[PDB]
Amino acid sequence: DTHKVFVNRIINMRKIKLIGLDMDHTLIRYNSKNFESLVYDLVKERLAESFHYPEEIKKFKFNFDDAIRGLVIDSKNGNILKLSRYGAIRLSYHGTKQISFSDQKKIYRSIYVDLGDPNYMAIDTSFSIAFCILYGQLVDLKDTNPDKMPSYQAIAQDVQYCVDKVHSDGTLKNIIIKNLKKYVIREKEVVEGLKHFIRYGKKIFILTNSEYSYSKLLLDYALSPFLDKGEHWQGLFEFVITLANKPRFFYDNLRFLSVNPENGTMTNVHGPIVPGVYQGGNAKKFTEDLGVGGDEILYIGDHIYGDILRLKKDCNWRTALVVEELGEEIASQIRALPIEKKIGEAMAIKKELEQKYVDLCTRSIDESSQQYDQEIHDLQLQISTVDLQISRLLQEQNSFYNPKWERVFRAGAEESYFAYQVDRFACIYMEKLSDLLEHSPMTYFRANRRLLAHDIDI
Amino acid sequence: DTHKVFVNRIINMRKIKLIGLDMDHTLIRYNSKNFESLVYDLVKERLAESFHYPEEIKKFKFNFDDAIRGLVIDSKNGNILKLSRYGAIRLSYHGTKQISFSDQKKIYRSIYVDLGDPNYMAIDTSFSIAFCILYGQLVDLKDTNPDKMPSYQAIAQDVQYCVDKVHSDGTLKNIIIKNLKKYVIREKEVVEGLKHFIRYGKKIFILTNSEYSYSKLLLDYALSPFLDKGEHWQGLFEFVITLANKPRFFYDNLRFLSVNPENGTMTNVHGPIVPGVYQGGNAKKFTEDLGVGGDEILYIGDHIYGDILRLKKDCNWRTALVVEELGEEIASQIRALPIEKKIGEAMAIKKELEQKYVDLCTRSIDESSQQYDQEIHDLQLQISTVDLQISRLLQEQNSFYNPKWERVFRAGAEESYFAYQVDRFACIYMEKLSDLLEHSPMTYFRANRRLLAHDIDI
Amino acid sequence: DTHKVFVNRIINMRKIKLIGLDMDHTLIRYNSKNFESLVYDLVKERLAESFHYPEEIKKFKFNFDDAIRGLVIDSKNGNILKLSRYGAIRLSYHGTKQISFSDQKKIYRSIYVDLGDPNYMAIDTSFSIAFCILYGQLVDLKDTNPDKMPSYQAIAQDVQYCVDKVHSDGTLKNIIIKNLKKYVIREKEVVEGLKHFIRYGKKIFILTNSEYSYSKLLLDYALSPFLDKGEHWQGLFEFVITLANKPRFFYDNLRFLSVNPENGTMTNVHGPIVPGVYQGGNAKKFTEDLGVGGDEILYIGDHIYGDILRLKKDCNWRTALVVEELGEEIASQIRALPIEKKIGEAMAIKKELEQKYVDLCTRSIDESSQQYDQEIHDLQLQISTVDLQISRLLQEQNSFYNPKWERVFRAGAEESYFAYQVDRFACIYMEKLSDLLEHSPMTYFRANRRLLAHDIDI
Amino acid sequence: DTHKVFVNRIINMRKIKLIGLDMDHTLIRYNSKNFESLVYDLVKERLAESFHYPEEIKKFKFNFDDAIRGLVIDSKNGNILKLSRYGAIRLSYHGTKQISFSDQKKIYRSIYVDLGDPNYMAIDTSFSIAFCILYGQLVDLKDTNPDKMPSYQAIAQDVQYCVDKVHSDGTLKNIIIKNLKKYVIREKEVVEGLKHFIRYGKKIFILTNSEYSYSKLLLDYALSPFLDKGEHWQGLFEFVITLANKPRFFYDNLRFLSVNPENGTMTNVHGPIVPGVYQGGNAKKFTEDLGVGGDEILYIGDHIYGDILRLKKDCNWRTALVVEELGEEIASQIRALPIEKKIGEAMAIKKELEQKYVDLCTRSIDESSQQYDQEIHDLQLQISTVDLQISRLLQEQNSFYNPKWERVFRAGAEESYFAYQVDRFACIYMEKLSDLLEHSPMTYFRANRRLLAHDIDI
Repeated sequence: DTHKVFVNRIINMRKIKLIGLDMDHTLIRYNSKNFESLVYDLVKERLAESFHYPEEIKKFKFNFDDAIRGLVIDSKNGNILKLSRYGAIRLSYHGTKQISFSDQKKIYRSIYVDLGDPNYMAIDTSFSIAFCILYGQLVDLKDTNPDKMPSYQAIAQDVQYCVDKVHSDGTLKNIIIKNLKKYVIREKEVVEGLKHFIRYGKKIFILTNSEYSYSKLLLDYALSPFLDKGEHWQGLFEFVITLANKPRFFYDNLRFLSVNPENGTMTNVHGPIVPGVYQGGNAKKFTEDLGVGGDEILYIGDHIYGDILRLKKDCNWRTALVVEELGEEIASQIRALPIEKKIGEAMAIKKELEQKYVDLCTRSIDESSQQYDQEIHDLQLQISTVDLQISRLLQEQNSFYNPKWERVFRAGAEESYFAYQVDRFACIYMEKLSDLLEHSPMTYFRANRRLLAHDIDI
Repeated sequence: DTHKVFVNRIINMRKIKLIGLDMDHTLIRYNSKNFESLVYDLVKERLAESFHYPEEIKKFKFNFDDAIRGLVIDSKNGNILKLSRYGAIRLSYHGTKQISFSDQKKIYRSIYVDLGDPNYMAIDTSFSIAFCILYGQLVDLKDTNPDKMPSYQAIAQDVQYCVDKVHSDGTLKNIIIKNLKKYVIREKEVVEGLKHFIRYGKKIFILTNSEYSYSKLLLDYALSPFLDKGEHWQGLFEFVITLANKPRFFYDNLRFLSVNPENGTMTNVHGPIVPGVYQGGNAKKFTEDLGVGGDEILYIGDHIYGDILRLKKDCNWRTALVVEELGEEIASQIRALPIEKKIGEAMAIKKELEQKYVDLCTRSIDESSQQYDQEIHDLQLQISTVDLQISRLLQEQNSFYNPKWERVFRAGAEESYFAYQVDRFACIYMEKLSDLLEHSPMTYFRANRRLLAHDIDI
Repeated sequence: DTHKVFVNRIINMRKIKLIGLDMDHTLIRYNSKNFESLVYDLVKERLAESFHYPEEIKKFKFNFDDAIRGLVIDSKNGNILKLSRYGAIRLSYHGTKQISFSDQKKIYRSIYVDLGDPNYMAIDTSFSIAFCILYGQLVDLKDTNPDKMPSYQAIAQDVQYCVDKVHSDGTLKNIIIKNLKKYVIREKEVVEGLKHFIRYGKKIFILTNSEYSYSKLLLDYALSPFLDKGEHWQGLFEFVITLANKPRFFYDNLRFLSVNPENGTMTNVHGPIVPGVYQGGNAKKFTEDLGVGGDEILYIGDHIYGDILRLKKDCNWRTALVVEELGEEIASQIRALPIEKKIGEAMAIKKELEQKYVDLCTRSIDESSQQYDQEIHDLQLQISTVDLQISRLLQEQNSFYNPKWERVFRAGAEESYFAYQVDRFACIYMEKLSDLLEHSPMTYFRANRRLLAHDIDI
Repeated sequence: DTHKVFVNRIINMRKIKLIGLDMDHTLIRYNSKNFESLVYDLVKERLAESFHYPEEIKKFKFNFDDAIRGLVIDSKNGNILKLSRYGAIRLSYHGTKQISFSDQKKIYRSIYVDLGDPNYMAIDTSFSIAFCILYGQLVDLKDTNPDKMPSYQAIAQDVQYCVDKVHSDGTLKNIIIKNLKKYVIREKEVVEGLKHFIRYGKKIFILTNSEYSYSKLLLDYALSPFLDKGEHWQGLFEFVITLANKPRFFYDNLRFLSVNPENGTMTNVHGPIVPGVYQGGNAKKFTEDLGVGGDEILYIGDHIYGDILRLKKDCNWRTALVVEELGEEIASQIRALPIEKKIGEAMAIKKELEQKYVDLCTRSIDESSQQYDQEIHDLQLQISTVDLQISRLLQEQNSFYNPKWERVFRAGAEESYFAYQVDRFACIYMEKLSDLLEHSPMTYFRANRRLLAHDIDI
């Protein structure tokens, strides 16, 4: 609404003794439109280079609006669909052309789907958008000459491989590191917030999925500029884990490696870790060595990037999420505020106009028998009129959001699959890290009561 | 709240052409306290009869309040626990003695659990309460002399077998059929409601898990009394499926059997079914033969009794649920209405009293440095006072609910696991079938908008 | 070899008190070539009738040799492949055109596959052959105009549905019942064998997946003719279960129904079953009521028709299998007996010719250094000659078996996936039921010792 | 038998361009009796130290014969059992006291088990024996005072944790490194064999799960002594991977780290790996960088140590296994050679003595009717006599093997679960690595034909 930190589960900032931050996308903000466009290009490129896809793909035009965050795709049928909170298909596309409610139903023999079925891709990653947009064009081309390109599920895997390789390959980090200004966006409020929480005995640490050599470059560029004379960015973090292999870092058991800030060389760890630079590791050992409880640790990330059930049951420490798209969602809803009120009132006028439609319709066969024959036919059109207006209003309201997929947190009336992932995974969430740091490091974040249908409100 | 039908998903009663009713517990109401007590006795009996459990169990006193609906038990550790909407253990018991947050955490190595792990029993059945209460006493005895009784998971299976046998055995149906007055509770409103929906071209049908011979006895006793001269209860239902094997009836493919209302004898079906009595069957064939769409069929039951995912994805027709316990929940909340307001106001007084605690606490080290040393120590006690009151108030509020497990739909602040099952499984739910029939058979049930944390309310 | 009953696990016929027989294909033999051709036609027909597949399929010519028993198909890629004992792909086909070792490897990223992956169909049914042959042609047509036909996995499901419907539909049973002479093959030895085992206190019972009305027709035609005056076929069986729903009949819990031999009408069972006609049921209750142990019951079937693990762990009574194709396998091996000896000797001649190739090859660099340069080049061709002969011989040996898939029990040198299913599922197996009855009903079937590689033979 | 290398699947040593060796237990032999005893002690110790188990365990006497390789234990019931090739329980123990066939059957409701059920531990590790022996004593103590020790499955996990910690802790490696003579056993034949294969263009590499610092110590001690002047052990290996994290090393994607042989420090890899010391890694990248095919790589290990299906389907390169216990198995069978012949002949004498028992038994009711009443009663005792002898002989034969669990590769008549794991996982296997190196590095290992029951032998 009009706040900065949205709460899902209670969390006392006074009890938190350490805060973990995902360097990329959480601690260091990026230009979503550019970063995505870059990955899309690199991947679109590598495909026709190491997989020899048809050259036509080289001429694929990227459109950022072609996809929205939180979409799910099934590599089997080469489809992309917006799922509801319970897996119900709100709207689907095969490639780029929408699928009729009819064809969808006949295809999935149900309005629901089974995310347990690995044939679907429901993981929240920082490259979903690009992936979705590309995969869409990549299936259209496939439908044309299906003999030249692999199968729908094959393409999906290939794209995933490229997206993956380009990330560990070095291709991506290089293009950006040599353009820190087109891709990364800075803000002093972040360095100020960190300093604020530090002044409260709170120890900050970061865990990235990038090499130290590269991390030292981004951090320096994105932080140093805002420090005072004599200060160093490395004095902001008590710990910094590089090539953390984030997903598994939380629930796995991969070993740590002490990193020499100077050379960059490393040596195996033979005891409890201590303030400094490390590589790899796992949350279990980290929490242990620091002599604290998981509930005394809060980690903030940009994308779930994994299975919520295992992440929450196997890790044990508090988790928050920063959702960038939240900026546009809130903005669009505020913009549609007036249109919302209009459908609302138009609705009430249709509700009582219908409430009376039955009152005199039941009476027509509950006490009498044929008397209002023309009476009902009067409200029957008087309702088809107001309902026609509501149709148009709902249409205007759509113009305020992504025309192809509507809003991110909504799957029609109910919340979207992504809205559910956030609710389950993050106890707290906001548009950008800065919002959280803006508050008092000793704030007690409470949640608003849900209130069930059978509950009485006061 | 102050309504009869609670809505979870939109459903237009004008589009529904057929309504299915679960005979036992939905169409025919029972005395939960008695019916449960009976099953508990029969099962407690059969155990020491076919399994030779220690005679001590014969002296087990049944207490209806020892369990609440929607609990989950893990046969492995012989524990019973109240799970939240996302599997977090709100409170657990090993046998009958509560488990400390500490011991729970060390036992489950997490505050969450994996319902996918078959070692847990999370199915909503009409015998859960009794089962829970018995299983509890059955583990206490086990802990005493663990050499005489099977393992925790063994006991669980045994109990399930007895509960099952006693149901198909005939033991249960007989005790009740010979006491239709101690166990079953009647109400003319039901027969009136049925007649009402029938007068609107709506075809009602029922599917029970009992033999016809027995069904004809309950129906006659529970319905006939309220009909007019010349009327027969069999004229209320277009179809009646006996020994439907409910769970699988919806998603399986078991074949139908035409039943002769007179003899009770049967013959295989060799074509589309037609109005009358049948046995077994499956929803797929039933929907087909009637030439209608699944969405044009509404089935109302008393307990989910199965896996929600498969039931909803594999069946396809609308489903509502009647939750009896809802009567006491609403009643208790209304009773605690005044106490609720008190913690509420006591909270606001603690909120701003804390809001100012930081305002002058941060200032103590944000602009100054040691000046309000005694100032803060004044509000620190003034807050420990109001918080102490809130503690007592929350205590009084508990007295209004089941002392051992709190409310059914709540797992602390958030909804309970059962509240989630209802939300996902039923588009509509109410305390008793009668509530639904009280409305207009051409009612359009709409749901209230959820509203997310980041949503702005008008 | 030269025996009738092949043993996999020890079984004492003196301990067996009851023998169960699968009516179709086990007790009553059929003309595999015709029965398959019929199903193929019916299914090929229904598709273009209820699914509207392209009319071209109506002109599909059936070839019985296009498939062999025990093949596996993956509905995903529309492929059919012959798996080894451990899931290694011995040879694969996409539609009808073989796949190169190279393309196979790149497609499955391994020479093995995961039968746990439901995308594969590895169930041994009595319609696999036809299904395979049709599915092959059904994918070829698909590749031509992929826009008109469903997806590879869709087609597979459709075919399965038709194969299924045509079986419960009545279409199949009717064509045959009106041609018992073109489809069914009789033999008095069966009626004599039954009478023989009966004379030894052994109770025979049958469980079919067909209606009684139809069973009474086949049994009468296939048995009565061989009885003596005053005898009746119904006097051969102590029990006869109809519409047994075989697969689940063994491990499920479906209830029994007493069947009136005259009318055909039925009534629910309210106690232990007794000699006579029943419908449905489950092995658990059957074994119980008869007061015997599972190990005292032997069931003989024609196809595994299910999951071996569950069938063997959840059922508990002895199981044998009758494999019709065994007739041609043995026949072909005997026919290739002489060719086998030739590759064998040609092998020994290549073995020692190679044994000496290294002896003088290692010596060329183990004690000396370049001396037999031309010496080795002499045996190098003398080996490429004998190896060329062996190549041709192996070629001649193939002509003795199915040219497209080789033998049923072999996947190259090692046994085939099907050979493994038989080994695990049946303790005893033979070409036809008659073979078993030919032996003494009090025979003790022993198995030959396996003998491991590191074992010393005497 | 009388050979050194036992073959399961064909493998041409001429095609193999690289051979991987597991350093511990494969390349460097150990004193199984001592190494196990050590682990048992360390683990028995750590338990009462970090888990505070009852001090009584400190007095537990280790017995090496209490367990045999290839056993399976189910943490749930705290049982240890010897499974057959298909999961059938040949013999089980709850703690230390055997379980009757009767109690076993009632406990597992079947003679089979489901290894897919994670409640079982079926992984072949180098610490199974010790683990089994300890776990047994650890459940006996539990049964005494079940209130002091965790649950059966808890204990199992604890033991696994200690076994694991003690391995990564350093506790184990230290005790041994300071006693390389009590634990490790050397043999020059190994260094000679390596040199032999190297002289044939074959590149050897090793991958251990230990740190380099420690590896350099064992290798030097176990190899250097056998080299010629000027030679170094590091000249025997083209590659050496340390802390390979073996299990996942084959199918995972963990990254490599170049290791500085001198300092021991490391640096991330930014290109194809090259001859030298590395840490971590994965088979996929390794095979790629070397520009060879998986089938051109052979890895020899001491224990499967993982899931065979994933290891074989996800890795792709050839695998052999060295089974130490094979030394005693072969030895014992040779020792029982004469006793074997005796039961064999005693069997034949019982076979024909039974063959004639039926011949004159059937005749007693196949042509006559009561005539040999006393005749049969003569052979009935003459058979109970020879069968009594066979009973004693089988008894003498057992004395030649582990009295508690019989042989490792046998589960009664058929092969054991472990025999199956070897057959499926290793294409080749032998008692010790040395055996393989004794052969010509350009040997073509062929397998003996299996031969099915219905096969005719020449």
